[PDB]
Amino acid sequence: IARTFYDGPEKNYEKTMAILQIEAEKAELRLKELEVRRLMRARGDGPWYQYPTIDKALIDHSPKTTPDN
Amino acid sequence: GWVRPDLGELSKVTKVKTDRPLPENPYHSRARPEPNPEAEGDLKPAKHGSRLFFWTM
Ligand SMILES: CCCCCCCCCCCCCCCCC[C@@H](O)O[C@H](CO[C@H](O)CCCCCCCCCCCCCCC)COP(=O)(O)OCC[N+](C)(C)C
Repeated sequence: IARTFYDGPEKNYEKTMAILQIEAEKAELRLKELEVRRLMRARGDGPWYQYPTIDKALIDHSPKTTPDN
Repeated sequence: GWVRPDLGELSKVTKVKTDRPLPENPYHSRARPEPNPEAEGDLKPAKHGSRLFFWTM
């Protein structure tokens, strides 16, 4: 029965080791992502949570018919 | 000996040769803040896929 239907215990051992490693990395990545999102929403200096401003190319730098401006 | 200007002459854009230095900052502007640095490097596939709940990709 063992020869025909099942395998050795080392197979399951190493499989669950790999599964545990994968899940641990995923958990760490999730926590790091939450922290990064919080920090970049608070500060706004990151790529995410960038809100549009007024483009400076719309300004007209020419004489305005009055000397002051 | 004065000649009256013709039509279209007094409305010309004329050059002026002066000695007054060109102002460096006529608007008295402050120092512009440093921008967000850049996006750098090539794109690599996401580690362990979406990592959303039980989905493995
Ligand atoms: C010796 C006589 C006295 C003792 C009798 C003992 C009785 C034992 C027989 C009863 C069998 C119990 C059913 C359990 C089936 C397990 C299914 C699965 O686990 O087997 C897979 C494969 O299946 C097997 O090949 C068996 C499949 C056969 C299904 C049994 C159904 C027989 C019922 C009879 C029906 C009669 C129909 C009549 C029609 C009219 C294994 O997956 P695999 O990853 O590949 O192999 C891993 C091991 N390796 C790598 C070393 C090879």
